[PDB]
Amino acid sequence: MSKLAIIAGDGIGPEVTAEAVKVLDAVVPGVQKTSYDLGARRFHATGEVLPDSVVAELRNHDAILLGAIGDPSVPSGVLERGLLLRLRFELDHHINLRPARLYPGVASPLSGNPGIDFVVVREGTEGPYTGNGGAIRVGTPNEVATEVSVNTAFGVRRVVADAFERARRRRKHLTLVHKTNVLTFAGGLWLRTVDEVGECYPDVEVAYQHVDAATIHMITDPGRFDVIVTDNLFGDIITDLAAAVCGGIGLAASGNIDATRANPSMFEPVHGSAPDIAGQGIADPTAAIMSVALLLSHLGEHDAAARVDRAVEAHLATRGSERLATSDVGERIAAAL
Amino acid sequence: MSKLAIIAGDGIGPEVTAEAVKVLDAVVPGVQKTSYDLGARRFHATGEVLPDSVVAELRNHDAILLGAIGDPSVPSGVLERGLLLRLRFELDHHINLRPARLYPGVASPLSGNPGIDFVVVREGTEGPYTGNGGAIRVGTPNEVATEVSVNTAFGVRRVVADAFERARRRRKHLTLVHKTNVLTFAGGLWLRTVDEVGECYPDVEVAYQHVDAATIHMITDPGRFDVIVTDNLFGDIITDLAAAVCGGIGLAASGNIDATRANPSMFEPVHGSAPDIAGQGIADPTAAIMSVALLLSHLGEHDAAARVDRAVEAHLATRGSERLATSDVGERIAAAL
Repeated sequence: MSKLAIIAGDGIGPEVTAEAVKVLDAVVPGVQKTSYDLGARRFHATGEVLPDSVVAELRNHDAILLGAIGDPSVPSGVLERGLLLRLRFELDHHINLRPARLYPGVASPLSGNPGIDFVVVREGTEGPYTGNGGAIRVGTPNEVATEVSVNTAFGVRRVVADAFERARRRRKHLTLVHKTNVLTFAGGLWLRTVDEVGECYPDVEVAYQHVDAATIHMITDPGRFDVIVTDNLFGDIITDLAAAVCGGIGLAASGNIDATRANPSMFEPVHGSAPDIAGQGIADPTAAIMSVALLLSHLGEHDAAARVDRAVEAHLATRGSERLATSDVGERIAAAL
Repeated sequence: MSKLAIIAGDGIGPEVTAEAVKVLDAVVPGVQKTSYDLGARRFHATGEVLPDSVVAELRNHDAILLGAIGDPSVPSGVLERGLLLRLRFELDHHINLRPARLYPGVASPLSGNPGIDFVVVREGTEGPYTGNGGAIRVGTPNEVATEVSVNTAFGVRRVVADAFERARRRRKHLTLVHKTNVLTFAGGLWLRTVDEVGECYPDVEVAYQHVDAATIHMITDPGRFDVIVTDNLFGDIITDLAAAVCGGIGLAASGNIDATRANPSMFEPVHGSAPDIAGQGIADPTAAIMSVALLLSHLGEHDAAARVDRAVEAHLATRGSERLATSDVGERIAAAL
């Protein structure tokens, strides 16, 4: 590891992040941690969302651990577009890594406890999630609104390369998910890029599914997936579907990765700030701790990451339906390290 | 009176349509039926996909019943674009109606057989699945590919108006599903339109969900939906998810509706032509028959539609696990009318 920027953020972010940090401290001692109040606290204190110079400080660290951002006290989208999206674009988090594993101790909403262990690699910096478009004649029967998705060989190849790498390290199956029959230009780019990068991974079996079909298979046959690669919009949907079939976004972790390592990558539990339960010591820190494993793995701390993975699995396997405070979960996971 | 165009189409289409037509005639005797030979068959014999002359003939009908279209022997996208999409566009099928009900007797891939009874109303004739965009520098690291989604007040309000009418006739709950935080222009148009049309429906409770959150809810809490309204792209994903949790696409029907009634609306089973089981009398005609119920209800034949619904439900509740031939299901349903 070495230098960690911590953005515990809002709501339940601080309490879960505290546990995640405790776990990180217990598996890799001697980490320099810099804590940032970014999100609602900083926004109320200073009016600042993601000050240019904050991005600059964040670059000084090996990685970022984020809790959650969002509070009903801050005006709509201010933090989401100005903090979270911006960080992702500024730090070139082109890889959104979203593992979906159904652990012993976690109920799936699917019938009959299938083994599920896949990872979604979602393109994170292009497509229509970027804000490109416009409207005319707004608020009239004549309104026309356009949304433009920009896709690039540059963006796509990076994410595809990363997904193949991950497939190679896993069960050597990659599923491209897109909608090539109807998004013919973006889909054509995705397909060809998968094929082309595929030439370097003859050991990786490649499948293609339309996103609607993939959605079905996530529900009926989620064990068919090893690594899924997809674009920003479809990945947004299917990573949430993945989390749901694996017991929910409350047990999902996310990596926002600059594979070039030029910028620090960021890791966070998928869940939001849940302001309604903020600071009650109710929130489950499991996902935030799981995001620490992701962070460790990204940084090459494979044994440390393995330790956290094991400790998480241990906690999920015996928690049963016990009401456990946030610090109790952290204690349980820490004890299994 | 009632004039019906029948596009039995390819593969299993003929067989299931025969049963659908058997059920039609049993409930509404006076139906002028014209058969149309469109799909792989026509394409091979004549080279024609959807001549303008044929569309004109189809316009002379009160509704269109379609089996299934497409075959491995036809080049990719040629029937989907030149027949199916073209029919959708030319006949102004701006509403795609996709009921999702889990029937007694049908296994859901979800745990604990949850109550599921919703309808998705999906915008049909705009958005990105129209073909809009392009690419430059293809096949190089400089490739840039764009996809453009055009959304209009004209198109959106039609779909939204229809959704509200459906929610009023149902459980008076409408969920708009979009992604307004990042598709800001199309999103704002959908939000504002639902709000504005909603003014005429104070009886309808309106909820909004991002598509990612809605897909989580389709699997964890599908009972929360009554009517869903969404755009073409998102509807394409969620209708497939909906079919899956309701026991599969093999049991889903679809309405492609011009709600102004200027053109005939079209009704079909959601399933494809399944050429591998064609003419074998294996194909389950249930969905084709459910599509007839939608057709009839669209045409104002509410009693006849109710009779079909009851007969289909009776069939699904008592079929059990025994392998039924096509005409068997057909007769099982027809007898229960």
